[PDB]
Amino acid sequence: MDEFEMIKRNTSEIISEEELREVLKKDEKSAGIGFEPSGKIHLGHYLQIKKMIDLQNAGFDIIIWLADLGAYLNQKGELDEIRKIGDYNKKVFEAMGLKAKYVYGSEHNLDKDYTLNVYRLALKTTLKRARRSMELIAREDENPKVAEVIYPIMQVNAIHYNGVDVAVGGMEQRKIHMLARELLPKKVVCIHNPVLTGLDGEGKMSSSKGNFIAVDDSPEEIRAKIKKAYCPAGVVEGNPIMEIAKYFLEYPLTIKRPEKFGGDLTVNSYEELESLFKNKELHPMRLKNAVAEELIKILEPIRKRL
Amino acid sequence: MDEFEMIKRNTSEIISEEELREVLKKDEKSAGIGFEPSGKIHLGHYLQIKKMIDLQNAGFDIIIWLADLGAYLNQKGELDEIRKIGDYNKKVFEAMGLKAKYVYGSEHNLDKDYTLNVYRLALKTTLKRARRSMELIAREDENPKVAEVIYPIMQVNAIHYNGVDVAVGGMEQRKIHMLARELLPKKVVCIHNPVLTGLDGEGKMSSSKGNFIAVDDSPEEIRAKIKKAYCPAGVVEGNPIMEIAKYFLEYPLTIKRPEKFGGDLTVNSYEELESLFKNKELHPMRLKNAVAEELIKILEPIRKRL
Ligand SMILES: N[C@@H](CC1=C2C=CCC=CC2=CC1)C(=O)O
Ligand SMILES: N[C@@H](CC1=C2C=CCC=CC2=CC1)C(=O)O
Ligand SMILES: [Ca+2]
Repeated sequence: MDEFEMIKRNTSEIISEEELREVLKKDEKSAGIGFEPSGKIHLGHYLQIKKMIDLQNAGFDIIIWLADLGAYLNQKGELDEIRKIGDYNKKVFEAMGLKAKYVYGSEHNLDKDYTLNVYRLALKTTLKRARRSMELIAREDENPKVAEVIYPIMQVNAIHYNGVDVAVGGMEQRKIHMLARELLPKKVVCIHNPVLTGLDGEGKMSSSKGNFIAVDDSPEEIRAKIKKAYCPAGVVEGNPIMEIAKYFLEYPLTIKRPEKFGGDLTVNSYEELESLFKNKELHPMRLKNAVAEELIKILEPIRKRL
Repeated sequence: MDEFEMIKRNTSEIISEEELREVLKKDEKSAGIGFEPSGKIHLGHYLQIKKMIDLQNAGFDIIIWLADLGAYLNQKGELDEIRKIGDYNKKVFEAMGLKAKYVYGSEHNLDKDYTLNVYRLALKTTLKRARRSMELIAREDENPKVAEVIYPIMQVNAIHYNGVDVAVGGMEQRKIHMLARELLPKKVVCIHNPVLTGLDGEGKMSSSKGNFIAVDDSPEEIRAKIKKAYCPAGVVEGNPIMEIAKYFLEYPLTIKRPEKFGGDLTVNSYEELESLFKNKELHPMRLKNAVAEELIKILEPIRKRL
């Protein structure tokens, strides 16, 4: 199906494709993703919002859950300062061309009936299971707090509370979402997107450890950031520059180079770019320059609307 | 930038890319291709019309030259019958969605001023050169006729007469088009498309040999013809089914396969299809069936309007 192909494109996994095919037959359907409000919104966020846009075009009503209370339980600061960031994040997400219901957790996460359901789920969730679900999400702490195990069941309940057919997130959301499928009466279809590699080649991209491209970065910031990113010749796996070409660039694409080096390169797909680089037919710096300029031409509509 | 990329896509050569860029700067610009009227219009023809549609979307005015007199000089029968076939070809080309100025050669090829220029060019064209330009075009004849060397002079003059900036044709047209660049006062930009391999892998796709997919073939004939086409596992060069996937199918596309043979296959681009087939991750059967069904869904709007 056309819709199914467009949804699956560039996903790490769908749990399950069979169930997703059933959701697509319905007349009304909805999908939700949530984010701990972040000071800088980077390509990691943009990749996921792109996936939410795909669902919108397939007839899904979209909810964005700004998990300000979740960020609080995960030691990201005080609530009023997280709300300020969440307002900015809502600004950015609309600039990406997503029109969705933007909901703040704290405005719904503390009502009488929501809280009781969290405690019902706490009866259903083992500590071991809750601990393991936060392995990739919990901010480091040498004395892990009780708030760390309340966080995942709150995320399970938002899925229940939102009534969505589809839950979207990064692969690090895998085990929390697997919990929601067991504990909630309705099984939710889970779409997980890949984790972007940081520009310095060490771990994922993230607001902390400045190894990211923000969607509102200036053309000068993007070039410099990409100029010095991790990118060994002939190396595709773990290469953040190739990931950006795979997930954000529009094809066909032209690499201009003098005839002394081969002449201009018309690249009709990402796979053709992968072949050129693997065969050392394209020097890393010419790769970086082209990707940076393309990215600038892709993030420009976002910059203007902000 | 994007216009040039769309024009160059799936061409064998452009003579020259530099000149083509100057053409794109003009407010008005025109392109011409001509066809000896053919009883069966097959994918070989469709490939070329697709390229004319690409030029149209880049701001080119399009001229289709139905070469009834050329087909006459090339031993295709009576002039009266050839013209009728050109009428049918004009319908087919319109059914392909090309809105163009359709011209019949004989309605222009016999005017006194046209003929006099034919003879001007005949002074400038050596016999050996005109004969060489027809190596791949002339119907086989062990007693070659004078009509064989008048044919290329008429095609050279049609370019001049049409006043086009761009001349389009198959790679077998390249010696004639290179002749026109030498003889005419203004160098014309030549865009050459590849020669499709016939379904039996034996040669070009020709109605004359019975190894083609007609754009009005029924789904049965398409399936039957493709089911028994040349398509060895792992062989891309010279494989007509891979060429059809390269030049006609829309990517990304999904190949349906049972889970005992891996499950559904998402193919982001032809280059990925190449890698999969080259490495024998996709069996010829699955390739052939997918190509036949996509092709059926591609030629179907053409089939109805006839
Ligand atoms: N785990 C997500 C943050 C989210 C949440 C946090 C707490 C509670 C409820 C719902 C949530 C939805 C998304 C991340 O890693 O940003
Ligand atoms: N040479 C092309 C057919 C064409 C022509 C043939 C004869 C005369 C004049 C103009 C032509 C324009 C295109 C082919 O090989 O089919
Ligand atoms: Ca602005």
